[PDB]
Amino acid sequence: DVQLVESGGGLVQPGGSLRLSCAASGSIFSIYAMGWYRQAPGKQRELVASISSGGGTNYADSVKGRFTISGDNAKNTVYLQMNSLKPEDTAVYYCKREDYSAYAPPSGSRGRGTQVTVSS
Amino acid sequence: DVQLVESGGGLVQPGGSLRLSCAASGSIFSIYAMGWYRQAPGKQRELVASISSGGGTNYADSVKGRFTISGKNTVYLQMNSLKPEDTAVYYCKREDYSAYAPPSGSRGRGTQVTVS
Amino acid sequence: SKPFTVPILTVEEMTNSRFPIPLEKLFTGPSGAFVVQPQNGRCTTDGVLLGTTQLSPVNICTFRGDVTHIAGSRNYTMNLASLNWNNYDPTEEIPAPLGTPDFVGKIQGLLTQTTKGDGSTRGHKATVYTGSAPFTPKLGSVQFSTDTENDFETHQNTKFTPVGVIQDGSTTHRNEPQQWVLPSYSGRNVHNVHLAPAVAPTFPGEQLLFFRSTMPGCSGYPNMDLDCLLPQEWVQHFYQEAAPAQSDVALLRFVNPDTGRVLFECKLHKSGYVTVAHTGQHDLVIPPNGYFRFDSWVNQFYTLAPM
Amino acid sequence: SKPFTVPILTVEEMTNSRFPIPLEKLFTGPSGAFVVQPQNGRCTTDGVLLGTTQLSPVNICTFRGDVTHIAGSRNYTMNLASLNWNNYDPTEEIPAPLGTPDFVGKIQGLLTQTTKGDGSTRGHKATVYTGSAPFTPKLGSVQFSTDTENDFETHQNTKFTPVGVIQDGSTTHRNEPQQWVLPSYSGRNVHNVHLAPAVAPTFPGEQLLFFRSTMPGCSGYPNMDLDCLLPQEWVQHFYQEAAPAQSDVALLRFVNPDTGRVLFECKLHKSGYVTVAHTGQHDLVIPPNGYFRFDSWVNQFYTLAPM
Repeated sequence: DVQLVESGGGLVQPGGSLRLSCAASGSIFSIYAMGWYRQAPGKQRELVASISSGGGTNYADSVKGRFTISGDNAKNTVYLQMNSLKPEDTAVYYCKREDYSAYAPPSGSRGRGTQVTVSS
Repeated sequence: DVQLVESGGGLVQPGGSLRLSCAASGSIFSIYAMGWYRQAPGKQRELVASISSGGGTNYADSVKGRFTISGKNTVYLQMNSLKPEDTAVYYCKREDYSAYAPPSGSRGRGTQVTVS
Repeated sequence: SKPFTVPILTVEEMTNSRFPIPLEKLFTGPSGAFVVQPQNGRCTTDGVLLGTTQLSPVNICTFRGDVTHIAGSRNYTMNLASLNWNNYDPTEEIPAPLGTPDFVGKIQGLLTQTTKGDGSTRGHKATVYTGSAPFTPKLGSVQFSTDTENDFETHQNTKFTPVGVIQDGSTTHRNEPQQWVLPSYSGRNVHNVHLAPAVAPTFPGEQLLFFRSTMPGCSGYPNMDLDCLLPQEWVQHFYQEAAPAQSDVALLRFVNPDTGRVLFECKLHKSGYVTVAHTGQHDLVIPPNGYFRFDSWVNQFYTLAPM
Repeated sequence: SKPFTVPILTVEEMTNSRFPIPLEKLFTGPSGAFVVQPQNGRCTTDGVLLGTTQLSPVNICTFRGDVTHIAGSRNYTMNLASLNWNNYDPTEEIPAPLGTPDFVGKIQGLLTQTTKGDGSTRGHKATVYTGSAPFTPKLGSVQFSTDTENDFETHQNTKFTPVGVIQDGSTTHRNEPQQWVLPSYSGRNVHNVHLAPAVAPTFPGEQLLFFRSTMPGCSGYPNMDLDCLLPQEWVQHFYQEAAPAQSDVALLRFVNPDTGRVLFECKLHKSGYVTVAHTGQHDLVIPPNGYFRFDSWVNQFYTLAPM
């Protein structure tokens, strides 16, 4: 299967910034999508940002212009740069990867998640 | 590969009859054709008779009305009303067919048939 | 599972699934202003035919049956038979007979007939108005208008072969046909049934990808644009292969085999339509040898690169 | 090597390769009394198109180009363009433009035209006589006769869409079309070139197996029989798959999927035609769900059972 190693997160005051990173290893495929979902307690998960192997990216509306996702540094690693953070961004942020093939259904993996807290 | 064991053959009185049989084993396929060729000394090889897995049969003009082929992956040749001109080596031949590759041929050592 | 594929044919090598004419180009445009619900050229990727879709390109917008007319009129009522001349069963759970036109317009063609007894034959130019009240193919009858010379006989096999469309030249140019308006297959005041569903892009930056042809015009100033969701060869391919869909969306790359370069990527939805990442109306510029290639089963997490 | 297959479509699900109409039945008969050399529906099993054969069923027997009126006549001369409206090059090594009719007869259809500037359109009933002297598609021109005298414009895209065949004039009932007589693609004083070869059974007791349709008839008492060597869908399939032939002959079984039972067996020759073991004229009786299935690559040693 696929293992996702998350780094970053923590406490930040509003208007501050944080960088997350996620590295994938194991049985990864050349066609894929990677990114982050967030979930606060008592609420459903929501997409934050994702990037696809063909170069397409997707951002939730709430974070457009503030968050940037990229995959242009380390092998099989994506980064989320979160700028201008707001209290509503407080959540657990978890990395997600879908690995795709011409022969079988998509295989999803997800990280443990890291708490992001925007306060004061 | 495919192995063909031939039976029958030998010396025959003219006007007589002989029965040949050929059994195939090994890497055989469900669609095939089997039969016999003969070669007399100083003569061109000729088809005698063949039978296909779908039941189609082919006979040399030279043996029509005299020879019968029938087909377990064994075929039988009934040779009747033998004449001295039928004297030859008779070789069993098999073609094994598939949807994936060209036909694969196997042939027996052959048996001498002598009519005199 | 049996591996899914799409045909390796170029756009120009393929056929429109909504009229018996070749494809010419690829088009993308916003479709919010209208309902995209064609019933021809509807097939799932794993080979399930939908709406009125059938396999044969030449059968599309044809009609077969016998005809009757009131003495002295140029209009004929055809009582529909099936594609193979058997009885047409109105209770089958389809919108209308297979291959019925799925747009409101005036379709012109030739109506031909053979007398079974002596093999004498006749033909006339003829038009069917699919927006008219006597257009009731679901009920098993449609009306054709002619300008006759040798009247059609009753109880003889009669065929309509479509050629083109017409428009009333005294009226605003290209106001018909209306390719995205479904006819009322059972006539006035009766709802269509068993329709293949409408299709639309769901995600931001997505638009439908249309396979486009130019319908021949036989009179006036018709709108000759005809867009289908799937080429007829794709319908034929999926039906034969019947490869299980491993997800809701197959990722296709449109490739130039000369250079090996991918022009754009697109999503073929399992329900049988294609989307691309573009906003606005655009005629795609493609190399003549370009073709679609299936690369993976993806899902909603995968975002198409801008086209 | 890539595994050869034939399409799993039924006969009635497939299209004639020589005229844009559905197949109806299978026919076998002796073919010694004539030369069987059709140029449409010619394809090798590994996908090499031959003669005038092209991929699209709707393009068969169509013509495209610009037209000029012949003075004092109801006739028009079409200067031929390609399927994509580009120029037709006569120096290409083919018998005639792809899709040109490969039989001598009178084909009736609709000639339609659009004016580029304003999108005005016109259409008229039209006939092409493929046995006539101005039938010179190889040289890039053919003649059409209409009932109009004054309507088509010069230098505008004009299309002929075939519908049916007619019999009239100097011929007797059912003496035309002659489906096995090739037109002279370059006219009277020039022999045909680059023809797909004539085909005949080689083994004793074998006959050609024909895929048969009934051409629509538009006037008179035509011979409406049309036989093709390969369904158009087979041509399309072989072209796409391009599976290398592993022998001269593919053994096909015609199977009933309802019972799983084989009806008969036949030989598909790699040069693109089918033979069966039968003597005499015979319309095959086949179940509605029957189809061909490729079972093995065989050779001359394999004898077909009499059907």
